[PDB]
Amino acid sequence: QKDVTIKSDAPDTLLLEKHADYIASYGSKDYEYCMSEYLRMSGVYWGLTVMDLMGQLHRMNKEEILVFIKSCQHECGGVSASIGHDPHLLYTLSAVQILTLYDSIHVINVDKVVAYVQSLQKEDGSFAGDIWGEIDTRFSFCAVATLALLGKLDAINVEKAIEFVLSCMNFDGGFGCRPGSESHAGQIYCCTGFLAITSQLHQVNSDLLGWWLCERQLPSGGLNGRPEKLPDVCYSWWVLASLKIIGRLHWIDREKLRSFILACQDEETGGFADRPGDMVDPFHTLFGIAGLSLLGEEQIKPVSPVFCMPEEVLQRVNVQPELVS
Amino acid sequence: MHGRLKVEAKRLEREQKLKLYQSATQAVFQKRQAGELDESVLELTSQILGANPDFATLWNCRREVLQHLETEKSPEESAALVKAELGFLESCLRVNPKSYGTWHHRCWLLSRLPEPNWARELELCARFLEADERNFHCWDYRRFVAAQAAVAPAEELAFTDSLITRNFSNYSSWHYRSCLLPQLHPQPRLPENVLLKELELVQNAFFTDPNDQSAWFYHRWLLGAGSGRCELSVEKSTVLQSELESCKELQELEPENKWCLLTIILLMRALDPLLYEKETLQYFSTLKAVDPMRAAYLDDLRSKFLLENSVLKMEY
Ligand SMILES: C/C=C(/C)CC/C=C(\C)CC/C=C(\C)CCC=C(C)C
Ligand SMILES: [Ca+2]
Ligand SMILES: [Zn+2]
Repeated sequence: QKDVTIKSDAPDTLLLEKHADYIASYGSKDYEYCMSEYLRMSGVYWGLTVMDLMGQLHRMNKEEILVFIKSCQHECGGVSASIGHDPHLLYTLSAVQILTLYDSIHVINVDKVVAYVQSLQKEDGSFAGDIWGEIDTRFSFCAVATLALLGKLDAINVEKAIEFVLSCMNFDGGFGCRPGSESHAGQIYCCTGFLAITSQLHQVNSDLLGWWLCERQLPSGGLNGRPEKLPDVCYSWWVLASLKIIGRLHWIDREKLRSFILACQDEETGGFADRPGDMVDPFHTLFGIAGLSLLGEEQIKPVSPVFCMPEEVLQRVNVQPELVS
Repeated sequence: MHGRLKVEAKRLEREQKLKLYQSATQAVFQKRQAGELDESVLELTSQILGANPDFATLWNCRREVLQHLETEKSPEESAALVKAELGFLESCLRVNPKSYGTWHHRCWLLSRLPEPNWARELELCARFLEADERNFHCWDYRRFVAAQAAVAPAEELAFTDSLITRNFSNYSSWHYRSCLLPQLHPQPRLPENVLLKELELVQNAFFTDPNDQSAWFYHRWLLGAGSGRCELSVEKSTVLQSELESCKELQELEPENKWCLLTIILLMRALDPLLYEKETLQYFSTLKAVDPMRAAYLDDLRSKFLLENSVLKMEY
């Protein structure tokens, strides 16, 4: 019932040139940019990945990013979002993803990254995001995704990690943040991504979860993150990637979703917004373009549904987890 | 960022907010590198975390300060700081009740105290859930508080009932019931008497509001949570057949209601796959016309059920 109505003058064409220009110029000054410094490393990851999916990575500042990443690794091995900020699993993952895109993993101390991740695992198998102990399946995914990309999954207690994640599975086939938490598409992506990396997709009820996920698609064509909420273009990533991992991507109406995603583009400034008529940002630009790649858009490089990075990059590092289909 | 509508002095105001935020942030980090873990840090971060609670590092600075002051203040002074922190947290939650950082700081704070007032934290939960019954941060905090205070499943079950009946937006409360019910019983699947009580409660719901998707999702679970066809008791068989006829009546009242149609198909499966094969196939066609976006899913489900049926015929 809650849904957007798409306007008939909404963009129906893919504006790659505009999106590459938008991202290439992003952070050239600035209120939102300054207020969001707490996520800068992930912000850099979103921009670089989307530019690489569009074949435009060369227009970004490699040498400058490598120096920034090195300066963000703390003595404990963890990486912070920006200089002076505190280390966290989220930004550790984003940094390792960036270094993987640039084939420059040697830039940071890998042994110490591994030690940091290892240290955040709890007795029940969960992961805290940092030393202050917040537990979230988001962090389980960050820990194994980081380690997989480094070739070091054997460094953690994998069976306990699996047990914790499966304890977060709900009556509807989905997953939440922690045991007892309500299902949400974002957590579902993290947990199905976790289970792909650790080779446990046979423990997912793909038909039940797949149904719950395809019921995210509203009459507008756009996807929400859970029942009775508004569509948001970043669910084109969270929901579709999960469906792809569990082999049920065809349970979505591809053409209606594609039209919704294209309608979220700003024809003037470039970039994508969460919904038509809202303000654009790099986060929704990545996830809109990544969502289109998953739907088979020819102008965009194929994207790994697990790691949200071009598949050609993961082929290069030989880490491509088997999906259900 | 989400929900920012696109449309000088507006531009100017935030130009001045920035330089204050920037100087306050500057100041915090300078103090931190200088090892000045004191009250001025709490004053400075309070100014920033109010508008920007997702600045995680500043919550970490508050925690470092509180830890440090606790060693070198008196017990009464420490107590006073804790109550001040609770006030601050509550004012932050009023402005932004959906920040990971704020909720976690509250948990961190409460987990340190002897003795916390958990009854009061449960009341805070009920207030925030009155404002937004789908706030998963708040439901997570309530589950944390309930465990800390060892509130029993039965009490939490009673809370969910009032929530489901007083209004809709019930997905979060049905979800909670699905975790509470198995605890009340539990086992190393629900006992039939429990199951029958839940079915009665859920069918109330989706007849009261047939657009309520949460009740239909929960009902699909209940249908699978029983002892199985066919050790169907006389009472369960009668209840399911009764639900079948009520869904057909609802189909008449609401002919574009897809949930009622899918549920009919599922009930027929739960009752007797082969006896209802003809009707099941008719309902699949009607459903696909009504919910064309789910046609691929529905074809796959129908294919699964057709295989099940072939397996059933061959066991003859
Ligand atoms: C609450 C609304 C939205 C749109 C956020 C939903 C998504 C969540 C909570 C998942 C976040 C995922 C991570 C931090 C894992 C890293 C993500 C990628 C590698 C794409
Ligand atoms: Ca370049
Ligand atoms: Zn979004």
